[PDB]
Amino acid sequence: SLSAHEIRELFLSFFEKKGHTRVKSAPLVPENDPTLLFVNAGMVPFKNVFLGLEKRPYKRATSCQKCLRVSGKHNDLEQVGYTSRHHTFFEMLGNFSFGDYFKKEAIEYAWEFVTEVLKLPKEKLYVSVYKDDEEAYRIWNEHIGIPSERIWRLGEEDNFWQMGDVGPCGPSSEIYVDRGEEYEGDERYLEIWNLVFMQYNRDENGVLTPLPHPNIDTGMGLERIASVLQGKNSNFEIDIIFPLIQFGEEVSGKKYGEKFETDVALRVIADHLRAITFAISDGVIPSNEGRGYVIRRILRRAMRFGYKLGIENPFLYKGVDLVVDIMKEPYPELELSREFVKGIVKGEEKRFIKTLKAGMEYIQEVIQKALEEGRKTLSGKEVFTAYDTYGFPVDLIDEIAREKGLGIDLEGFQCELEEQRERARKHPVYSHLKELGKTSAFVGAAAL
Repeated sequence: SLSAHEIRELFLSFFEKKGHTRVKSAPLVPENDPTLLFVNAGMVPFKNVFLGLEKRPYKRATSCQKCLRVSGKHNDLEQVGYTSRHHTFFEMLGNFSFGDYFKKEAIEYAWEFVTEVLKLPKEKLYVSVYKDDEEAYRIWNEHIGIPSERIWRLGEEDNFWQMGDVGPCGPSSEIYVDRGEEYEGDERYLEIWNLVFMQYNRDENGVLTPLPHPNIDTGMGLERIASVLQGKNSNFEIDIIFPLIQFGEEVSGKKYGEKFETDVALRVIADHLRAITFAISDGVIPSNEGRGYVIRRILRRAMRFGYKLGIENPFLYKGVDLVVDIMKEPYPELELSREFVKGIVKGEEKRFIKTLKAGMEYIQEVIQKALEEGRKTLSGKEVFTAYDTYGFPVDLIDEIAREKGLGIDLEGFQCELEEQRERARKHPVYSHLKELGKTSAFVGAAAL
């Protein structure tokens, strides 16, 4: 029923066929973009080209991009593990137009690949349009032949894309597949492709102007679409990620499908193995600031859940070899960094397990001391201690405390943060005062 690897090739080849130029995936860390620590979408590297600043030999491009949404206005690390759709790392299959073909062509190639390449039924397919997108609806309903009953006219928060506050923007059309009456909602009508029509110029004023040369930018998550073709009810059960779940089962001696909590840890470990492998492979080294901290919190999270499963010895390092052997066909460079990634990961692990263990005992203790004493949160001191003494990331402490119904004293943490500061300066990272509380969720205690 089509393997992940197959779908990726079919997409790329299909578009080269449509004159698009296969563009190698940019690395996860933007070369000269101290702005974004991680490429989140296929378009990111083409940004300046859609802007018209940068030049490209071609007007049509297609690619499968290495993506990371553990960050910013596109940061799902928080949900990772709890749902069957969220990930840190993922692949975006996309086709782009640089002032060349637009709406119709965008819609035709999309409709042909879904119906004639992926082989999905034209009857279980739905498309959404910008409510006042007369052009889009018309082409969907008249040119393609989509029965009006299968087309939804939605608002701005649903089909109006924007690059930023001021910026090229425009309508978007999403193709959804109806997976059956045994499902419902955004799970039954699973969106698998979002086509973006950059038609307007949003002045600073918020005033929109047509673009002289409109552009096309599409995005289809690979795992999600593979899950549809392979008849799965989760992205973690697809050919390219299920073995990672199994990885967890074997090392834990626990099984997948028995209890939520366990499935949560298993999914966390699997999603984070891919994230850390592709991240370190692309140059990111664990540390306490920026990218290094993003990955460090990731590896930190996997370790903690792995221990939650009862795993007492380093293990994430063994998963690395699995990730590489699985994604080596589309990402051969991984075999060259396989042994380097494995070492960095084992170093972190061997370099972090014991502290996480003692930290977990400490944290649990105070939690239990809290709910026994009627407390409904962890003190600023209790947070700082596990943050500064056991090295726990601010978010990791919150998640742990969260499982018990307890939260953490946000203001008291901040107060404690200043104290240490005024303390350290009496008795690189660069924070603002009263923003120490915010920064800290992004750096290590040693950093502040």
